[PDB]
Amino acid sequence: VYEGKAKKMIPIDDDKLIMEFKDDATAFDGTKKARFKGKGWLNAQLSVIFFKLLEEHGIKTHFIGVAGGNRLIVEKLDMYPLEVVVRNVVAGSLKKRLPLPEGYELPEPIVELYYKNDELHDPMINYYHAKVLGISLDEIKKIEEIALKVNEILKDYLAKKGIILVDFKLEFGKDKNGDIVLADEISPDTCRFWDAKTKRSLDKDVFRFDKGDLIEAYKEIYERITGEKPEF
Amino acid sequence: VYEGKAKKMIPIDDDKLIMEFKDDATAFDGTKKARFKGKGWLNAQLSVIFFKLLEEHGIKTHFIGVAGGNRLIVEKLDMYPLEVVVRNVVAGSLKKRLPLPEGYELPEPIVELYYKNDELHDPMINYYHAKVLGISLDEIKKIEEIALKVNEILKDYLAKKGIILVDFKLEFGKDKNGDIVLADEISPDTCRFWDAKTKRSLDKDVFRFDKGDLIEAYKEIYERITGEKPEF
Ligand SMILES: Nc1ncnc2c1ncn2[C@@H]1O[C@H](COP(=O)(O)OP(=O)(O)OP(=O)(O)O)[C@@H](O)[C@H]1O
Ligand SMILES: Nc1ncnc2c1ncn2[C@@H]1O[C@H](COP(=O)(O)OP(=O)(O)OP(=O)(O)O)[C@@H](O)[C@H]1O
Ligand SMILES: Cc1cn([C@H]2C[C@H](O)[C@@H](COP(=O)(O)OP(=O)(O)O)O2)c(=O)[nH]c1=O
Ligand SMILES: Cc1cn([C@H]2C[C@H](O)[C@@H](COP(=O)(O)OP(=O)(O)O)O2)c(=O)[nH]c1=O
Repeated sequence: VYEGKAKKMIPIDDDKLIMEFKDDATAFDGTKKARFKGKGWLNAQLSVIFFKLLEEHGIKTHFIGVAGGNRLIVEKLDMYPLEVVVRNVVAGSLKKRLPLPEGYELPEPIVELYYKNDELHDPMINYYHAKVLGISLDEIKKIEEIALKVNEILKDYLAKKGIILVDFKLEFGKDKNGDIVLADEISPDTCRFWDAKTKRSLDKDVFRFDKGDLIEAYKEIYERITGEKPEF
Repeated sequence: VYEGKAKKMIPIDDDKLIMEFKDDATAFDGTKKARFKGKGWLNAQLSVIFFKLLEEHGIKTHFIGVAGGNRLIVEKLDMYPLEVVVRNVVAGSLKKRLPLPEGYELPEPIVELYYKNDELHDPMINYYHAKVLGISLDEIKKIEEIALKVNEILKDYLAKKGIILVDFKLEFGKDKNGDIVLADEISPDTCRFWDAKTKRSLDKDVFRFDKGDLIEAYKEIYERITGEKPEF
């Protein structure tokens, strides 16, 4: 059993674990905390929907099944210590790296690699740093190739629903065959979603910058995507 | 005429400029300042020596000639807005990016790209950011290829003189033929040099962290390399 900031990971046998989504939200290196009743359920459901879409499109993911409510059954992987960020529209930390305004449409997607390390506060890295960390160029290239394919699929699917995929974060691990498998979660916690018409945030930015009601925003995402009201 | 933090750039015609090295030193985003009589002369002389060595090895540089003392004649270029850092041994900012100690010998060199932008304080970037900045992948790859070749040459040459090239920064621009040309300076200001036996700094780190006498350290570098005492 491993209890993280937003999810719990419970071993089953040797091949699989339980990913349980909690109601907890954190931001700014965990210096901002709150709980949102039903956030876990929403993030679980939405992950399932995204993983199923991606699987239909030939993306290898850790998704195996659901275990009732906020719990997914997933394949255990040897995790890469990376957060892989894909960006279509300028927002968040990109504003400190490029002198471009919020909402600027990028000429092509940006991929950023962040080294998962709490003591160093998850610094950005490049391919050379990754190699020193034991991640080969070949591996990095496959990882970015998948992230960019995931981007296209989610972007297209979401645009047909009036949602702009601004940016998002993925994580990856290796399976026993040494294949690169998409892992962790895909939710309004780990993506920026803007309404196409109004350009307002329907994601964790609502909590990060106090823009209104997180649950309302997450429900709206769930409703726009499924065409149904969240039953919980 | 452009007066920078450590050097002055004076136009000649349309093809060339004067690079004048000043006695000024700055560090920590220019929050630490001092002047060292003779530093300009040392950095000029050492740049000349490095540019000549690199030219003999088939590296295209902006070096044209000397204009007496602290002044070099160099080719005017369309500058890339980059600082290109090559690292052999862990030091400086790399310690905040990888959990490795000062002096750790890297399994292979690291290349880091920093976007030259004072308002953003020169953030690290990757190939994708560079593209948005108008620098093609092809260009980035040629730039890194040159930096890594420069590394090998300087590393080998300096090791034969009992000096460890820990890391260093280069800058590049395009000439009228669209060729990538090595620019700016190569000095104890822009490199880490450690004595092979004692591992002590013979570079700007002496000023950054008050490790003794900058001029003495820079003289020692000049003496170890030329086999002669600095005449000024
Ligand atoms: N298929 C998988 N196999 C093994 N581990 C996984 C898998 N998917 C996700 N994980 C890891 O399980 C954890 C999920 O919990 P959570 O999101 O709360 O992480 P955290 O503890 O907050 O932060 P971190 O784990 O990044 O330090 C993360 O460490 C994630 O990388
Ligand atoms: N061959 C060249 N052609 C045109 N410009 C050059 C050439 N070589 C160096 N430069 C530029 O000239 C300037 C040298 O002066 P200096 O080192 O004092 O820069 P700075 O003003 O302190 O900092 P920066 O210029 O990076 O903001 C730098 O801007 C450098 O990029
Ligand atoms: C680096 C990182 C990004 N992300 C997601 C949130 C955003 O949708 C996108 C880019 O985030 P970014 O703008 O880099 O950081 P911040 O969340 O501090 O503004 O990736 C995470 O969920 N976790 C992370 O650790
Ligand atoms: C980024 C940068 C590096 N360098 C040189 C100094 C070091 O020899 C090497 C790596 O520096 P780095 O460790 O990144 O930064 P700091 O100088 O703040 O410790 O590159 C510069 O001269 N100017 C620069 O703007």
